[PDB]
Amino acid sequence: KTRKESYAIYVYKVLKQVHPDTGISSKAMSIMNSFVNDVFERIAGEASRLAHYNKRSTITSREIQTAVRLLLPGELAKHAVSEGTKAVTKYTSAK
Amino acid sequence: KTRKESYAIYVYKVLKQVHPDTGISSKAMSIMNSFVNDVFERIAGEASRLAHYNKRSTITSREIQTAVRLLLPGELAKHAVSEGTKAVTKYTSAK
Amino acid sequence: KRHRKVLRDNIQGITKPAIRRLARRGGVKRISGLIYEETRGVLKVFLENVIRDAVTYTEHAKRKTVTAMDVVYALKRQGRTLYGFGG
Amino acid sequence: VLRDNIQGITKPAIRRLARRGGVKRISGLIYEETRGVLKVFLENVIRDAVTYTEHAKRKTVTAMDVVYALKRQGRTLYGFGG
Amino acid sequence: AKTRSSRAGLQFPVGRVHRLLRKGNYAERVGAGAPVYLAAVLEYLTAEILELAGNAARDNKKTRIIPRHLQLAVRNDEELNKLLGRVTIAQGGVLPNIQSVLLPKK
Amino acid sequence: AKTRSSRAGLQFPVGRVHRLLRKGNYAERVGAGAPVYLAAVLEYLTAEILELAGNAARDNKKTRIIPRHLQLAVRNDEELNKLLGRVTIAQGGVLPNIQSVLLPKK
Amino acid sequence: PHRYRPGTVALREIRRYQKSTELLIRKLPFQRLVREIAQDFKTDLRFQSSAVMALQEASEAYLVALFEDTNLCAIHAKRVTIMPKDIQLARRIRGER
Amino acid sequence: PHRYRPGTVALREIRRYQKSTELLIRKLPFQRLVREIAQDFKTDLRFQSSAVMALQEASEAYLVALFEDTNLCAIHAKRVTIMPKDIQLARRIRGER
DNA sequence: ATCAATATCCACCTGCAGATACTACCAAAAGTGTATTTGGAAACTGCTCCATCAAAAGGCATGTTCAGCTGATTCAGCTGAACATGCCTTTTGATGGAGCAGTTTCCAAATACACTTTTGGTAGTATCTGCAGGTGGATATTGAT
DNA sequence: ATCAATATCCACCTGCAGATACTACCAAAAGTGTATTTGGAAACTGCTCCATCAAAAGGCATGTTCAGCTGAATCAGCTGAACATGCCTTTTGATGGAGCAGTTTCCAAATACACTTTTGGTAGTATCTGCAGGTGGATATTGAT
Ligand SMILES: [Mg+2]
Repeated sequence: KTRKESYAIYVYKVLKQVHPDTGISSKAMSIMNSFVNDVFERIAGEASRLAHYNKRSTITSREIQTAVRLLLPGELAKHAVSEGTKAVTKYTSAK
Repeated sequence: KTRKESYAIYVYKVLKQVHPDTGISSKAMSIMNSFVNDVFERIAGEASRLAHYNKRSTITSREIQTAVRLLLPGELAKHAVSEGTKAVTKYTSAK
Repeated sequence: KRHRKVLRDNIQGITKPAIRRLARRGGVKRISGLIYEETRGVLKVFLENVIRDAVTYTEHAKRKTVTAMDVVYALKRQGRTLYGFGG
Repeated sequence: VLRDNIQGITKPAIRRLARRGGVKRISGLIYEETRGVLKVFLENVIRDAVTYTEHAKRKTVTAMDVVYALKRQGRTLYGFGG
Repeated sequence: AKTRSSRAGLQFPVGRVHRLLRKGNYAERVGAGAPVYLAAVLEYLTAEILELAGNAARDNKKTRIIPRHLQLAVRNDEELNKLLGRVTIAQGGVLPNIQSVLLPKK
Repeated sequence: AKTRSSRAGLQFPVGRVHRLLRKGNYAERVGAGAPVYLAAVLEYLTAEILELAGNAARDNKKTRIIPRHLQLAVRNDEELNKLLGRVTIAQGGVLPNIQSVLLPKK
Repeated sequence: PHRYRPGTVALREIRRYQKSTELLIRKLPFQRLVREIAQDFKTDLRFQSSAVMALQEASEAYLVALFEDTNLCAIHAKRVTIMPKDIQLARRIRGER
Repeated sequence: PHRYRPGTVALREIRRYQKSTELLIRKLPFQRLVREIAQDFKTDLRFQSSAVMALQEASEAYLVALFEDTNLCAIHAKRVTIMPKDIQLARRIRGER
């Protein structure tokens, strides 16, 4: 009765934070799930390529960061870069 | 100093089989090399996706074949397929 | 199985009103009479291309059933990514 | 005799490009429109190339930086490596 | 036992993302910061779209975000539009847009 | 020792192709015949382009293939043109082609 | 007896269809076309119903966006009527040729 | 006193430039422009010689192909003269706008 | 028509930039042998959901009518093509130095591995609610006059 | 402008499909903790190959003139929009059954070393040559009369 993972519950958490009284249909949730998977694959891919081009066998937050700059337009890139830097910085100090 | 690998020699061999009196400039050879690299990446890329879609851990000539069918136009695909199958037969029936 | 109906000329099931509606959605105000056959032709090519790749994925998987996912991957390959169907 | 760098892409040069594109007759406003288009093109491509340069910790944009930038813009080029 | 998500102050699942980077054949090795940074980018991006879609739903006197709302959100935003410029949102329709010369009189 | 290329009847290097598949993060595992097949496909397409580019050299009174000849070969062939429809061959120029409406009136 | 002028109902329909999101081609006819085309590639295929719906959403979004490009090509020609030459120009510029 | 008619040399030039493959922008001014544009992304950059070449080849291929589409757009409107609206239409349909 | 200006074609000549052939070399594949891990076909079988069908609900096909759009025709005036050359920008080459790239180094962070906790997905049964689609009934919008 | 046909706009209104709610469980995540390997940063450095500039090359800015193209105006013809009418086809709900997919057993094939052999790339040096330019002479094209 095989288990199918989705980002649904996390999309819902983030939805409650931004619009606490707003719901999402299952179809809109399905599109949100496709959007996350799609962006995931596009960043991982660039990071993959980037690592290879520089003869590196490791994908680090640095590769992800360049991938984000290559992938996202102007202002989304700038903000994504702060959000991910911030999360890593916080993460490093937290063990 | 570090080794720069290339398909140049193998492309030049095929040139002589196909036109024994024709030569090739450096620039043209460099293009041919890009062409081979590009087609490799396209075909391996697709084969990769195919294996993953089907929850398989191995890229087999079946994946290479399907990749070729997905990437090459009609007649080009047909020949590539038969050239490929032909090579895999000759390789099997060889001590 | 005993018998299975012959499929022919189903392109004409894409009617003049259906096509006119699609044009309306695309902001078209006036439509020449020849647009309908041209559009049918264009749609046929589009479907042939996507179905071919979709069916290729189906056969590679060794299935007899074309899945939503076969279509979604076929669309992604052609640079017409679709969200809404597991893809 | 100070001149903007974009204006270095001269009328005759743009005329030649048009010609290779099979263009017979050219309106006077085309030369400025073309410069604008070239500038957007080079911005998009150089932006990505430099981004590759910075990643490698170089101060030199390499042919490969450019070739990779072109590939991801969907404008693959053959002739310069890769 | 604090999840790597709470450690990085994230809603999105760092563990899941680390795993997906491994099974995905992207490189030999995955750095520990990679899934942290990636999960935040992903969370940011989805926050951005739900904000905008939420607004379209409200603008439409609706409480539930449906696919039309996501499409209005994406197409009305220059940057999301470009990011998803070759993507189709099923059941999203189009933006109302009629070309000038098509309107009546003068 | 006899090379895998010679075994498969090929000029293109099976060993190299096999290696490149391994270190390309394409899958956890690479089957034995896959590099053979792939090498054959790559050799074949190479021959196809060198065939037609050689011909274009011949037509233009030359023995050395230059980029111009690779361009003429690719764009005069419907299939190679489609495969390379988003590729630019440096120093290739364009096919001679003028729209009929631009021709002087006889 | 009452009559709207040519163009008036047309703009009404544009507002109506730009407002909504339902599929505009009837389901069964579309489903038959899919099966006909697929059968010509390979006999004895079945389809998940969502596979057919996927093709329908993709084909309708493709045709709507092509009609917008086509409309722009008409207007470029100083017309308000789309013709086969407009579609052909759109497809040529799109690199569908 | 000898004079060629308008379009005679133009045709002669189309033929000439369609025959050859040399770059048609002068190298230096192009190199300056490239450097100017790059300076806004990072300062004190150097460029491999082949790096600038690659950019020139790509930029000239792009512009040459855009002029073909532009020309089709002019002809669609029943002109023989390319105008900015033709370049604009070609870019909009290409999905660059 | 003829006629002359000038562009274009082709045969032959040649210097050298760019191609090719060669030897000795060494790091680095690529291949061969043997020990070990595992991925995936096959065989069986629970069970989703697809093909298929009968009734019910609404869109399609067709012909008539004429509004107004397209495409042809003509025309004047604007706007780009063609034209000749010395100024001035670019090309070409000669020369110091920036930095790219190759080498060794050593440890922070990577993989691996094994019991231990947590959780996200489902599955079965339950109650909840946003809104689609129906209505009637007040306010535009459109087109004749 | 005024009158009237018909589309449009809410506002309220019932059913219900789809969404949210829990209680119970559980396989597989994810975490934790420790032993074992290593990728890549960091530091020094040799030699490309890059920015600069002096001398040479040779393309382009320039304003004039007018061919011929673009766009405005006008208009006949006919195509395509609107709408009436008659009714077929699709939509929707219901039900046996193919094949997809879940689990488990079992071997042919692939990974993982290490060791043994070779080939492809670089480099030094010298060697070869296809063809881009240049010339010279016939012939085609274009534009004028
Ligand atoms: Mg058939």
